[PDB]
Amino acid sequence: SKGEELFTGVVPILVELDGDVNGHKFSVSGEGEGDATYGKLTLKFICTTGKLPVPWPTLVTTFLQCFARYPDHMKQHDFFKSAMPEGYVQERTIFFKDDGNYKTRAEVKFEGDTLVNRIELKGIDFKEDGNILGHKLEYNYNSHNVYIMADKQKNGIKVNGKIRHNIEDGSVQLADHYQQNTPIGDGPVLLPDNHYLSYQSALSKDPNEKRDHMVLLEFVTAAGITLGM
Repeated sequence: SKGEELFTGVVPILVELDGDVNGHKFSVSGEGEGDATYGKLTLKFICTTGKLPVPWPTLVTTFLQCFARYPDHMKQHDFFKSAMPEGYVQERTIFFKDDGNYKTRAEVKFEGDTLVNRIELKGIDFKEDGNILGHKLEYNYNSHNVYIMADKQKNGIKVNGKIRHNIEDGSVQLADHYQQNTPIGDGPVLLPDNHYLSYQSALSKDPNEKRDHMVLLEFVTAAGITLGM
């Protein structure tokens, strides 16, 4: 398909985000590449406006599900590639249990041979010494599944995952991500049966890097539709 041959290989990625959380402003610029063939994703992010006012792991989901490896029997349930290269708009809220929420709009689309994710994010009503503004999260990440269902009421999909953020006292901060993907092009797109993406994420630091930054690797495989009985 038009959108499908775009992901036979490695694909350069660019990410740009401008943020407000409780009236502290910041920007993040991201570089890396994706390989939908493996289900791999590799990025380096940098806070260009100084120190990040929130823990890095709280932005991982905000920051490319087109790079998910869909199995053979499920290729016709891949909304994400089907909508390339004109792309999709992602509207989403992340609710942190017993704390504030992130509201963010983003546009994913090809800008040349590069996939570009332009993000806008606002946050309000965060506890000034909660797990987030307190910077109390471990710098790591856990397996999570992301549930996908058709929203043909609007030619799009709805997507929800519950994220587990480990805190330094052995407590867990929960984050509920609800998102809506709606195509930009008017071309026909794939509306999938119910399924999920199996996420694994690993965060690290570049030793040769002076700026507040995060190295993020993700592994994303579509699952949830069996063959036969």
